[PDB]
Parts: sequence; C-alpha cells; structure tokens
Amino acid sequence: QSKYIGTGHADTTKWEWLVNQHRDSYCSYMGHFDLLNYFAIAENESKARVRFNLMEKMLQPCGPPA
Amino acid sequence: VDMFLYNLTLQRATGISFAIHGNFSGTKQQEIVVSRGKILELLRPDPNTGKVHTLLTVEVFGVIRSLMAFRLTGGTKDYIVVGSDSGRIVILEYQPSKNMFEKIHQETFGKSGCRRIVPGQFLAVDPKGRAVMISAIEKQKLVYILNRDAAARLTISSPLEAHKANTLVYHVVGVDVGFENPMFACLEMDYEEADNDPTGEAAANTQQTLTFYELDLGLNHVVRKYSEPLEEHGNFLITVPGGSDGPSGVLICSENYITYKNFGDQPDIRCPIPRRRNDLDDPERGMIFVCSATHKTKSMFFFLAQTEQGDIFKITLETDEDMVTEIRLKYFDTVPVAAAMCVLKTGFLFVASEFGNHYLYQIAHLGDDDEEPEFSSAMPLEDTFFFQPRPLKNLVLVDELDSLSPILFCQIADLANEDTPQLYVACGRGPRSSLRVLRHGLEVSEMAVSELPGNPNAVWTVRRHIEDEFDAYIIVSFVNATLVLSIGETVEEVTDSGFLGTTPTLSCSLLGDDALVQVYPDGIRHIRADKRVNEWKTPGKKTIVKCAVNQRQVVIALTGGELVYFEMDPSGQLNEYTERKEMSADVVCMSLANVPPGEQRSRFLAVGLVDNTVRIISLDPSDCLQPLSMQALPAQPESLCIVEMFLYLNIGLQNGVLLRTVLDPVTGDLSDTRTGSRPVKLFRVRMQGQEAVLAMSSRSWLSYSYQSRFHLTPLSYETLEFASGFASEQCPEGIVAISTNTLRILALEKLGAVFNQVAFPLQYTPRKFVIHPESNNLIIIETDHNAYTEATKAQRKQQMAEEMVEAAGELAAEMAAAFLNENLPESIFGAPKAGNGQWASVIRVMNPIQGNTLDLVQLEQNEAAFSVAVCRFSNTGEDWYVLVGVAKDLILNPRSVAGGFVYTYKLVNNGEKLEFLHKTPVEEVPAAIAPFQGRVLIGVGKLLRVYDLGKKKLLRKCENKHIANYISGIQTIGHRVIVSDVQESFIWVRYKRNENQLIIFADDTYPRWVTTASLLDYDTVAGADKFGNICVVRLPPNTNDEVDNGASQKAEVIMNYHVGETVLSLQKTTLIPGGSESLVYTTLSGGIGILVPFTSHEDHDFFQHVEMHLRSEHPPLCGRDHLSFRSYYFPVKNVIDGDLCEQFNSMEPNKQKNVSEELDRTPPEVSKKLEDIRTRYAFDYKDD
Ligand SMILES: [K+]
Repeated sequence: QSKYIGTGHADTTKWEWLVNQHRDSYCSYMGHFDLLNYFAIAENESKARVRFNLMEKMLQPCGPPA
Repeated sequence: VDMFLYNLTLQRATGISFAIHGNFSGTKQQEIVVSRGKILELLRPDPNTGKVHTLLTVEVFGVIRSLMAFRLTGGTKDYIVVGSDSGRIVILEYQPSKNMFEKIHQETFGKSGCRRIVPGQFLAVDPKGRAVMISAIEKQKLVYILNRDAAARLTISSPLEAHKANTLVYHVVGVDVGFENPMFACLEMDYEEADNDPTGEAAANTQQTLTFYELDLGLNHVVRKYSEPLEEHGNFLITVPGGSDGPSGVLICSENYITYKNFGDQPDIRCPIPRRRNDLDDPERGMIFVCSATHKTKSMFFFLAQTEQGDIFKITLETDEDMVTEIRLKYFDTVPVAAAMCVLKTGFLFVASEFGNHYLYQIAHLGDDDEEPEFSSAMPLEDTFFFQPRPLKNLVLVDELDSLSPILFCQIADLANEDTPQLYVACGRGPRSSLRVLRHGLEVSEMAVSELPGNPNAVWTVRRHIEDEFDAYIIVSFVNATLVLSIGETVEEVTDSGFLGTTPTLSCSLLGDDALVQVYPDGIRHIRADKRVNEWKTPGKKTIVKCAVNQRQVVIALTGGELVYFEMDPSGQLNEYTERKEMSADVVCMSLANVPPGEQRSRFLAVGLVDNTVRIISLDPSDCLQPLSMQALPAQPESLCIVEMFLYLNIGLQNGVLLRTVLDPVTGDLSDTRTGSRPVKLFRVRMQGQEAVLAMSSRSWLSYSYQSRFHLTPLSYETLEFASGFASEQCPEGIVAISTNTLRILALEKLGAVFNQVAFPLQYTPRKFVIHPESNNLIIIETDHNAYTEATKAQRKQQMAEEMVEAAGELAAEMAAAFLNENLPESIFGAPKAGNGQWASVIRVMNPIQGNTLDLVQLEQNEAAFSVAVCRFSNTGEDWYVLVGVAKDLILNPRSVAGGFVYTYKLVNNGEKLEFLHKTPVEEVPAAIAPFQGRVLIGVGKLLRVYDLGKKKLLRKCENKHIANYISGIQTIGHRVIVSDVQESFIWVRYKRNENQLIIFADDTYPRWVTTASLLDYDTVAGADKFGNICVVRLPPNTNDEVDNGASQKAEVIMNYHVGETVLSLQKTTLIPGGSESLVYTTLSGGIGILVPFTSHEDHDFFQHVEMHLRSEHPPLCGRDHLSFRSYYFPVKNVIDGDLCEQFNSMEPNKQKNVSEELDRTPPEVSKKLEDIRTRYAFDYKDD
C-alpha cells in the first residue's frame, strides 16, 4: 500500500490529502473526454490550452505547504 | 413499482478525440482510424469523389485516451495500438474481408480508470515498429517489444519498466532513429522539491526537462540515457524523421516558440511563433500550437502546425550534413481549431475539429511558390514576425462531416406542421455555434429552390420523346393558370411549349412516342410532336373533375361521375370509346397502371368515389367499362396509385391513412397505416432504377420494395404539396416537389435513414432556450467567456486604428482604411476574443420554422446570461414576460463574482420583439429561473427565492438559504420544487402558500454533480451527471410533504447507470406516433440516446441474460470490463446496456448459436426481439 502514490497514513496532513485528490482530479480531467469538453466550453479556451494549464496545476495546486 | 430500464443509442457520438491515418486495409488505399469518445471508427476518404465514408464503427465500452499506429519492417499493413482506461494495452488489426477489428494482443499491467499513475494516457511508438511505450501522466512507464514470428504474425514481449518517482509527463514521442536502439523522448517535470519547500521558491524556477529514454535491445533494458532542461514549458512534441530520411530529432512546441532540439552535439534551434497582424486579442495572452501533422516523402518532408487561432503553418527544416541549420515556418492557411490533422497522399488534408463539424480538404498547392513571407529561425529580431490571414488559397473544401458536439440544450417537440416530433438542438462552440433541427429519415439533397407567385397546386414533368433519357418540361398548375418551364440546363420560362395554360391543369403526360397530352377542367388538349393541337371540349356545361393518364390510355371523370375513355391508335391519334359510364357517386381520384412493354394497354382502372368506396374497372374491349370488384373504405379516398412490387393498389384517404391491397381480377389482401393530420396524396417516383411510391400527409414517405420486403421511410424534410419524378443532366434521378409558395428540385441520394439536420448559425455559445407556447418561437441566451461584445470590438478595433497613426511614419499611410474595412469572418478565422474577466452574452428571438432571427438584444461588456424563461404572472394579465438571469464580472478560476442582474422583457407582438421593462439587481449570480404558481422561482447563488413582478423591480417575496452549495437548475411540479445543487444532488423544497416559507422536506444520500434533470412523475426525478452518469431517484411513498445528515427523510436512488458521455439534456417524450414514451437524452459529445422501460419481467430476464452472455462471449474491445465500465462511479442499478446487446448481430455465427441455444432460441429470434425495442420506442420503417 505504501508504494502506491496517493495512499495515506495516520500522520497524513490535510495539505497532502488535498494535493493528492487535486492531482487525481486533474488527471481524471485529462482522461475523460466530455469532462475536458465541459471545462473547455465553460472557459472559452481550446482543449490543448486547457490541458496545458491542467498540467501546470500539477505541482502548483493548493500552493506551497506549511 | 419496479422500474427496469434499457439503454440504446440512436445517434452515436460525432465529436472526434483522435485521428490517425495509414494502410489499415493492407492495400495502397489510406484510411483514417478516428476515435470518438468511447467508439473506435474506421473512415475512408475517397480520392475520386472526395467524400469520407465510415467503413466501420465499433463501441469499445471504455475511455480511449491514446491512439497510435505502427508497422513492422518490411510490412504492408498498419496495426492499431490503443491506450484505454483499462489496465491493459491492446494491439488491433482491421480485417477488410470481415469488416471488424481483430484484437491481436492485449496485456494487463494496471487497474481500471483514468488513473494518475496507471499507464494508458500516453502512447508513443518507435517509427520502425520495434517497440511501443505506454505511459501514465505520472511515475509509471512501460515498454513492450514487437517482433513477428515465422508465420508473420505480430508478437509482443514482456513489459520493461521505465518508472521514475515524482515525475510528471507532458508528452511522449518516439524518436526516429535509423534502426539504432529505440529512443523515446518525453517532457518531464520533477515536483519532489516543490512539495518540500513551504516558501514556494522551489515551485518557481522549476522547468520541465526533455528526456531521452533508450531501449537497449542487446541488453533488454530501458535506461534514462539523456535529459536536458527546457527554457520554457512545452505542450507537445513532433517526431522529426531520421535515419535515411532527414535528421533525427524532436520539435518541442512551446509558449510563443518552437524549438528543434536533437541530442548529441546538435545545438538547440528556436523560432518565435508568428502572430497575426493587428491582433484583437489581449497582448498578455500567449500563443501555442494545438496539434501537428507530419508528411514524409522519399524526396522531402514538412510539417503542418495549427495555432489556437486556427493558423496552420508549413514548417520546414533546412539541413547541412547531419545537422539542422534553421527552422523555416510559412503561413499555410486557416481552418477551425482541430484536435487532430492527417496529411494523406494524393493531396488531401483531414481536419477533425475539436468542436463542431469536421472537414476534408484537397491540397491544391504546397504553400510555397507564392509571394507570402517565409520566416526563419536565422532571421534576427528582438519583436516577432507578423503575417496577414487570408481566405483559403492553398486548400479547397471537398467534404464536410456534420458533428453535433457539443450539444448543450435539447427540446424534442413538434414545432413544425409534421406529426413526428423534431429534435431542436442548441449546440456549438463560440462563433461556430448553431441551433440545428433534427428529423430522423432520408436525407434530401436540394438541387434547386425557386419561389413561385400565387398558390401553386400541382406539378408534372414530361419528356419530349419516349427514347429521351432526360425530361423536357416542368408544368406548374396554379388556381387560374399554369406555368410551363423547360429544363434547358438553365430552367428558362417557355411559352411555345403548346400547353398554353390559361386555365388550371389536371394532368400532363407523354402519350405517343412523341405526343403530349394536357388535361384541364374545360377539356383535353392533344399536342403532337409536330405542332398540331387537337382540342376536346367538355360535353355541355360540365367540367372534368379527375383524370388518369397512361402511355397509351386516357381515362377522365366529369361532374356527376361520368367517365369518358380515350385510347390511342397505333396511328398516333386518340379515339373516344363509344360508351360513357355513370357512377353511384362523384369521382374523387383515379389511377391507371402503366402499360407493360410487350402489351399494348393496361387492364385495370381504380376509381374512388364520394361513396367512400374504391372500384376496379376493366379496360379490355371484351368487358370495357364493366365493374370487376368493389371495396369499402373507412373514409373518403384522396388518391390512388397502382404499382408493381405482384400488383398493388395504394389508397390514400382524406384522413391520414394509407392502404396497400393486392390486385388482379379481384383485389383481396390489405394493409394500412396512419401517415395522420393530412390527406394522403400518392405520386409515382423512380428510386434506384425501380418504381417507388411517394405518400404525402404530415410528412413525405417513400414506400419501396427491397428483396421482396417493403419499406416506408419518411423524408427528413418539411411538408410538401405535390411531387413528380424528375430526370435531367443536372439531376439524373430526382423529384420535383411544390410546397406552399415554392418550387423545389430535390434528390434522394442516400438510402439509409438517420438523424438529418438543418443548421441555424449563431454568434455565441448557447446555454438554454425556451418554447413560447403562443408564438412557438425560441428565446436563446448565448454566453461566452474571454469574449468582447460587438461594441467593444468596434471601439477596440478603432482604438488600434488611432494608435496606428501615432507612429508618425511619413501620417501618409492609412492601413486603418484596410483594417477597419475588413471584418474577417469570425466563424472561420476564429473569434477575436480575449480577457479573463471579459464576457459576451446575447439574447435572441428566433423562429424555428425558418432560419431567420426575430429579435436581437446585445448585453453589456462583462455581463453573462446563464438562465432564461418565458411565462406570465398572476398579478398581470395574459402578457408574456421573458426573464433572463445575468452575472457581472465573472472570474471563473478562482471563482469570484461581483454581482448579478435579472432582465425582464415584455415580449410583445406574439413573441416577435423584446422591449426593456426593468433590470433588477442582486448580489450573486442567478443561474435558475422557473415559473411557479403565477410567480417566478429564481436561484441566486445557494439562495432559492420566490419572486413576483413589480412595476419597478422584481420584488422578493420569499427566500431559502439552507441549500448546501450553489443552485444549478430548478424544475417544479405544480406543488413541489426540485432544486439541483451543483455538488449535493437534488433537494426537495415545499412552498407554504400561507406564509411564503420554503421548507426542505427531503434530499439525496449521495453527492451528485448535477448537469440537468427531468421529473418523471410526482415522486421521481431523472438526473444527469458532470462525470457522464445518469440516475433516477424516487421518494419513498411515505414521504410527508408538510414538515418544518441534511434532512430527515431521504430519497432512495432506484437507478444508476454510467453512460460514458456527459449528458446535458434529459426529456421524457414519444419519438414517433403510436409508440411509447422514452427517456431521450443528449450528450456533450454530440450523441443522442434513449432509456426504455421493460413491459414484462420475462423481457427483463431475457435481455439481462443476453447482457450476461455477451459480457463473457463478446468482451469490450479495449480490455475494459463492461460491468465495471457501466459501474464507473455507482454500481449499475436496473439498466441493461442495449448497445452491448445489439452486438449479438456482430458475433460469429457459432457464438450466436451458442448464446441463442442457451436461451432456447435461434439467432434470428434474438435479433428480432432486439429489434422490437426499436420498433416500440424508436424508428422502425419496415413495411412487412
Ligand atoms: K363522403
């Protein structure tokens, strides 16, 4: 279990949990076509640039830790 | 109340996510394997006609995330590697003899889903086909080796690990090395330091690295051989051909730049991305490429890279020795923003747009030899290159594939005069948005359209000679005169035809080998090929009521039901019979079968009377004008038509019913259908070189026999008044039809029935439209992010024009006269739009019958409408009001709003104009408006408010603020209120009439990112999901409506089903007259589906066992588990995947025999029982 990225333990901080589920969410957006479509329709940006910003939000999400 | 459903697809997804090209058939022909969302599709563009035909279409029941093709050394056929949401990689081979994808290989490495660290998102192949690399977004990368055995069959190896912890992958690409050790270049980014620095300094100055992974074949292991940091983050790479053709290396596309960076001693070469002259976009916004196409030749090679503005550039690399000298870009053309492009041999370019229709162009010129500027990386500047966008001058549009993606709203209603409801679909992307009307039937190709004066009532098409392979005249009968036209390849009006119609005409035919006959109420006019006219006055004060013409016979019916018969001698003239027969009543319609080639006359004559009976009369001289057989009819006849395939007598009644009856000495067997709402007219037409009949009621239906099996398929077209067969050089086999005040030359080219469209272009992306009951018109709201309003476009364009002169260049240059003059077509050259807080919203009143827009209301700069409704208030009279919910200064990410507004309009002139009543403000965005008991329910933020109409503003009458997050939609039965939370599913709210107090009396036990919903009854709601799911939630029968972890009594979820495509419209409606109600849904990928209830438990058990059998005997093509796929987020509850079940017909015959025999049936029985669902709830045009 420990070697699966996204797994948690007793000393897991809230920041680790939510950066985990945030990266998971971004990759899920990358996967499911109609999700990336909904997002690329909401904000008037092409699919390519939406994917690019989703990749930039991979080490950025929730900002730096404490 | 057990509710079991059954899903089926009617219009498969039209949006394209991937597109590859190659010799998939194993021949010289190149095909295009495209991937829709969950459907793999094989298309073939024709080098002759230039049309794209769908060779194959298979539903893979899984999320396709990457699509690549490869070929082994010395090979002649391209395989298909598919990276899916399964934990498996699959290699497929198309088989032309069997028209199916044969799964060659399938290897299992991870878990299912679009996971973070499970490979399947990225897929790069060695250009020599020796190895394939499938990789996840983070941390995991696997490489398989491909080698064919002695039998020349592809074989796969064990996976080779190439993992690297804490690594994010932007893009993977195989490097073209000339049979060296395979190389896989990819963009990586290590976030290990960014997560261990609470200051954020490690987050910054952390750039991505281009890394080359080598596959040591001799040592059988992959190693991170090379790596170098990049100056700026790149979005994707391009394989540069190496070895014998070109120098090896990769092209890194980057924000405002492109960088060839081959490894070794090759220096990095960069070139700025050229920008259009005088960009209306915000200069703070960058520019990237969205896709790239590569064309390789033994002589040369080039690239085609498209930008965010749809700018395709032809990128070329000059080279000396084994090194590259410069990157030379040149402006090629502009097309819509494509998710993929394919450059094919014989000069064709396939452009699969990211949204909207797809296109196929023909490469006329390579883009060189013109005088346009060609930019190079060696050119010094510090400033970027600028170019002028122009219309298509290197490509010609050869085919256009209609795509409904993305469908944002859908109302299935009968707004036209026809009886079958139409699908009114609000769908599109920005400037290429549209409101398309969908009718399921046969596609009609409009050859010509010309309006006619007065009210035309008939039309015919007559040849000049019997041996003429093309018609000569088109006759149009009005009330007081008839117009004659000659199809002289110009369709000029003629006068010397001889018909000389100063009266209406009843018929026009070719009698002799060259003689023409016109039948008019005052008598009969014969016109020889030689211009001789023989007239025939009507006896006495009578007039001829009806007629039936033939190649060698002319029967007529006059007032009082008096028949007169004329037969042509072999000497070319007409002789009247020596007797005139009277009927029991007046004649209303007659038909006379065509004469067989060998015989000299037709025997049978069908005569329908006011007596509501049809009668057969022999024309043989042995029993001339003698009764043969009578037949009673349920109503008065309107038209008759005898036709062969075996003789059939067709009856169309004054009520919309049609009847086919067998014929010979006596007429016996019968069948009938309701075609009704309109009297059914019957016209002879020539379809596929055979005689077909055309019925005309609420729609135009085509009845034609097919392998001794009839078909009655309606035309996806408006109502028509008359039609006749047509044949010219312009249209060899067509139909001339007159409709109300219009003449139309049409053609029925395609034979298969599908959802056909008529598109009404819009300006911005539509969010919702509402049906005005009286006007039957549409009120559409069109809202777009990052956009300028028209006034801002004008003032900004002009501001640029002013700033142009301030350069003080010898002041003598007026380029503003060319800049302010030409407004580039926003639909093709992309929308000039930019800004993070900027918006553009427009209200539009459109008539759905035609394409015209009745009214247009342009809103302010940063105002964005998200809700709209049409209703009346109890305090006011019967005056219709239009409420539009708008938002102000929307920062979408991160979310922050300034406020909202609600516009109120008076909608006067029965829905033709909007006049401004008042604009009432509010603190949060209102995204939900619904009429409720003479008042309007408005959802502002998480607050559900009851509003009434005031003379100054919309007065707040009630409010509820215990809703969890944010109101996305609201629908109300007369008493209850169903709220759709953005995240927390559905909330049940009762409105107390005494106090105006909204009380939450129920909610859901599961969180649901709701997109849309529809109330199935007083207790059940069907809801869609942002993640592509559909559910049905039902209140328990013991729910108490009057009350005062969230709420006490919960609502149970009785249906869960993952569609796989995000649904944005649910509607319970009947698709065809006589059928049953179905739950028709639309989706964001341009697809239409239905959910269907079972009528008996026996059928439920049957189709369920079919599902269980096909799950194991016919597993999904990309290694996905069907039950797991449909249980993506919630386990399946009471749904049978009919798309899986209908693949029973695609299995091998032995599997059909095994599955059918397991169910104690035969394969044909299973197939028919599967067809019964479509017969009951969908379209079935089988006419016994
Ligand atoms: K009657």
